[PDB]
Amino acid sequence: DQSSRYVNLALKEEDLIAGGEHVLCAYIMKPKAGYGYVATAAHFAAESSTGTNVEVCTTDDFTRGVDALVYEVDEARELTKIAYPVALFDRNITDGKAMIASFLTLTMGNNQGMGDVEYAKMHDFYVPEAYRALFDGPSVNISALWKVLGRPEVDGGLVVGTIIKPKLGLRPKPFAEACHAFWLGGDFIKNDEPQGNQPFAPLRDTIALVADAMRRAQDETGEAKLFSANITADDPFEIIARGEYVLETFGENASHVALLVDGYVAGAAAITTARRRFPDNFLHYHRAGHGAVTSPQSKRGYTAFVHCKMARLQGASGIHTGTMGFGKMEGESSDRAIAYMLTQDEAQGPFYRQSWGGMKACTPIISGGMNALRMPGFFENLGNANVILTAGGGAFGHIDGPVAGARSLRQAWQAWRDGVPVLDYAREHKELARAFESFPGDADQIYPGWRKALGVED
Amino acid sequence: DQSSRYVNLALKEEDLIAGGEHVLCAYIMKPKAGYGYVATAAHFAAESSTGTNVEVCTTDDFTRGVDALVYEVDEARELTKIAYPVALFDRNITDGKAMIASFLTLTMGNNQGMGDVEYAKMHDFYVPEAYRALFDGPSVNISALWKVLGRPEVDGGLVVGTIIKPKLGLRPKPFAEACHAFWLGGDFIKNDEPQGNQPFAPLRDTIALVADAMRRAQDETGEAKLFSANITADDPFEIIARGEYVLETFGENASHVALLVDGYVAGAAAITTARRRFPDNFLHYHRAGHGAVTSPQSKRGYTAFVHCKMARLQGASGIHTGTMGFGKMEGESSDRAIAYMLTQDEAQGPFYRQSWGGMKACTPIISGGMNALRMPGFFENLGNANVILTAGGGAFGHIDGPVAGARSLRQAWQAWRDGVPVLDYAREHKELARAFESFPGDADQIYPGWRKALGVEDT
Ligand SMILES: O=C(COP(=O)(O)O)[C@H](O)[C@H](O)COP(=O)(O)O
Ligand SMILES: O=C(COP(=O)(O)O)[C@H](O)[C@H](O)COP(=O)(O)O
Ligand SMILES: [Mg+2]
Ligand SMILES: [Mg+2]
Repeated sequence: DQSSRYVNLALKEEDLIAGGEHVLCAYIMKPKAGYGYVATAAHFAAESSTGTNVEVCTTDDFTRGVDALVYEVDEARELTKIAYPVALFDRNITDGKAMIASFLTLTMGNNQGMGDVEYAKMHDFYVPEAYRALFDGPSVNISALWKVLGRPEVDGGLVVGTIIKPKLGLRPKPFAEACHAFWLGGDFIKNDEPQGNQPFAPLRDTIALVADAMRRAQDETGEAKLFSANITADDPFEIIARGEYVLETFGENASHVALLVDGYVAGAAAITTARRRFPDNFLHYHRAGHGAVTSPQSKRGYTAFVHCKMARLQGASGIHTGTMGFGKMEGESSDRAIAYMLTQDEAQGPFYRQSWGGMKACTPIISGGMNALRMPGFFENLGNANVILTAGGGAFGHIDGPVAGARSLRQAWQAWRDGVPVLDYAREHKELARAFESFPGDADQIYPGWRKALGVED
Repeated sequence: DQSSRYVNLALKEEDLIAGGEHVLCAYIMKPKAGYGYVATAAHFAAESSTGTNVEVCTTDDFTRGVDALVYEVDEARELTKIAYPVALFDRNITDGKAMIASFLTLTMGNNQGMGDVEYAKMHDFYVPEAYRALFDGPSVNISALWKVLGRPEVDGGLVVGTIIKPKLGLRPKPFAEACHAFWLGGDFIKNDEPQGNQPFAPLRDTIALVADAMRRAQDETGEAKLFSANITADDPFEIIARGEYVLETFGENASHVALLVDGYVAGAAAITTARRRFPDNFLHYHRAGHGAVTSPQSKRGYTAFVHCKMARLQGASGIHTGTMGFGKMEGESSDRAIAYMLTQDEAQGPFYRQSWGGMKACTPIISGGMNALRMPGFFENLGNANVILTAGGGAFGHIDGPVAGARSLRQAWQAWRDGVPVLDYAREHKELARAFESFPGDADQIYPGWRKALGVEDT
């Protein structure tokens, strides 16, 4: 059974890329107990391409041309790469452009539950030039945010943010005054994933009061501020009535708002509403239950790599990354390339080198309780400091709390940009130097015998 | 974080159910090793509700009466059951309605990655009368489809259909041509999931031709044909534009066009577009890729039960429920269980009972095929026959060609309905008689002694 039509292991991998007619894919799939690797590969190509359940030829002439082909396999590492003709893709009748829906439908649809396949995790795709340019892409990225913070649009550095504690629980005013309280030291305020229009903290009235406390905090600080308004809806016209609300209530302050969409749990149409309708605004892609299917444990679906890479194409200005709250204490691996794939114009994915031809970076939105002492070092490995940061541990960790934690963090960046070594810079700006007094065991190994040098104990 | 405050192991479940201010959720959650069960559940209860990472506040002190509780655990069986107050769920600034997206961020959220939990899968949800009442609901079902086939709205029966095969290839006349010819047996066609505008076979023509083909078949048969057209796009305005091209091209027989949206690979806003812009047509929700969560090789997400229950609330006209397709010792994501939650105004799930308060229903959309002879035994374990059968002409494997298959299997349901044992029907209806010849494998064993009484000679 199943074929020898959907396999051609002689096709050169590079000759394919260069030709530019196919989208390639790279999965780790182990067939259920008993089945052939090849037969299982071609089945899966078959269930993602053309079908024709059992038997014969049917009308024929071209079905047998636009056939997805398996061009390479490793049974031992469990490596299937499948090459999908570009004609199979589905473009709008509206404006002729690609749609992630289809890319997903084909490459990880009825594939994820099908026949002789027992787990299949897509680990990387390659898009040709005739298909890459049908894609939307980010409209904006941290440059329009640097641009609002009066920084230089090329290498502007780090935006310091927070998520207001608590998550849910704050009435409008207190909410609005806990927004005040951090704009006074940091530049960005988020809105946790769920906040919108609860009965006990309505959207209309909270967003009026935040807009306000934006103006007072701008005023006392001289410095511009940035807010992310969660406009996640099911109905795509509430999504619009939220965003149009929020942006016209911010008035003149409208450029300072970033639109939050949790595009994992509402779908590529919440996100394609945000973008397409508000292309000017920063489309913050908060994730969520990305772990249903992207966790290392789940052996089916796709990896985080693939979640972020698709995002660039959809058109997300920024997307969460870095996963801390534990996460290191044994050596880890290979989702480092998330970074250069999101921002560089030509990079090496895990199987394929991608080329985005002038298609805008989407920025790493970083998270965790990484405090200003850990940071100097993270900006070195990555190499630049061009990411939005959202904290909890570094802000709330500092002993003088909120405004100071935030101040210690913009202070750990300057030291890095300006080439001056943290320990020294500690000496001058209290906030930074009290960052070391804040997180002790983090102090004594990053910056050994800091004590003597900072002005205290030995 | 904590334990305390986020635990009230003493809150009786039915007290929680009787009042109705809380959404109840059931999960199969196992802590990573060293971690200590109730503590961890509290820490799950906090990452899905109020947060409260210590000295952070609601200053006046205490506004934790919007705090999600742990009301039950069974450490061995890994059962974490949680209570979500209702004020937490996001409503809408324009109409008042709740949203599956909110529902979905408060439960199906950031617990799906949390570092001190190895997995957690939702098994069921209770969704009360004040929250359930804010929520789309199906605005039509199998009964709008039945009313155009020319049948009664109540206890009204089986709609049979196919999937055009091959799934992709065929430039436009061939795909039209393949529709018409199936439209001489069967009722309903749907394009496969990857179909819209492939350059080789484009929506604009490919749909005009389909509509042309529709009227050829409804001349020559006297009876009505249904089409389920795939109008799935990333952009709502595209979703709508495709969608209004189809109902205007099909025009005079625009009420026979079901609307297909791929529901997993495009989320809720894709579903919500059709649901509200085309309230008037079948919203077919075809669940592609669900497998990544639901398929039981996966321990994180929701199950097929949960995926179909909330798709009801949202507004699918009919969803591809599955197939009975089993053997021996049941449970482990039942076709009956689900079916019963999607149709029945007051069903029971694996933990909770729910009272849909006058919704409407989302028709199970069964797929596989138990040809002619096996069918009425499908209809028995169910207890009705009001679904749609989409089959791979496996179900329509017939000496006479798949024209007699769709009629053979249509015949088996008329038979069941009216209720005169399949066999006495086969003398009377040929494709049924011949439906036996095609299937000696069942049509002997599954339908008793037919040789003597029916269809001819041979051994
Ligand atoms: O709840 C938080 C808090 O921690 P923090 O203080 O770092 O904001 C965040 O919303 C996500 O957990 C992290 O986002 P990501 O999806 O990028 O991991
Ligand atoms: O392409 C097919 C194979 O068809 P068949 O099963 O008839 O051979 C099916 O339509 C869907 O993949 C499953 O749909 P469902 O939600 O009903 O499982
Ligand atoms: Mg959060
Ligand atoms: Mg199908």
